[PDB]
Amino acid sequence: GRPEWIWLALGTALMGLGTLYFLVKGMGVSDPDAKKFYAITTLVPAIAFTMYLSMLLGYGLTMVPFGGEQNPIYWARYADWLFTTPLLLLDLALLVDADQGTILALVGADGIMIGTGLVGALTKVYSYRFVWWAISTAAMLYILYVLFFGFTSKAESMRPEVASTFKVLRNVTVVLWSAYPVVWLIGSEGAGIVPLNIETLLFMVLDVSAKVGFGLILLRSRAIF
Repeated sequence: GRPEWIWLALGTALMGLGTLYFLVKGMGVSDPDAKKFYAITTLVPAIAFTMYLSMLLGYGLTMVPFGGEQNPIYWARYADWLFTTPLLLLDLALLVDADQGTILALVGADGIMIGTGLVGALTKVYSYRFVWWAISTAAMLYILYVLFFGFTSKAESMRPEVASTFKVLRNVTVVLWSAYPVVWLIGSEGAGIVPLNIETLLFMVLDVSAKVGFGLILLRSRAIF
């Protein structure tokens, strides 16, 4: 009935298989530091899995009146990201052994980003929706600057395999995360230039790469030990 459901179903399966794979790999791991990475990384697709399912079944979908129409908004996305994007940042902060002050600034900045993004996704006045997008984006740029400049300087002083892995995860995070505000701006949450089935596909490729793909690079490395 909804042409995007195939992508919602496919995303649900990949988040599901992702969790299963990490669950397997994580069994037997005794190193306390490594447990921390496996716990975080497995929980991310597990959370994503339940939100993709709530979108597949219609629970995570709501109509917001703006622009004189009734626009569909998959609000479960934001429930997902609210909990998953901090965890993905905590994965990086552990890799470079970041200060608590830095981690707090990141988590808080990430909360603002997803928080204001949700407010924008739900704002009924069209113009204001973009005020919130700008604020959310400004939060995002702060994170990308901490990751790109702050954490890269800290990883340079650590073991080569850590720095090598961080540099890869960093580049993936920068490119992937920077795409989300663009999709929002052209998809249903913004100007509707892109149909919802394509928007759903794009977010699904992004969510998989940033989660499952992110986790495969980190857990395949010897840096977590």
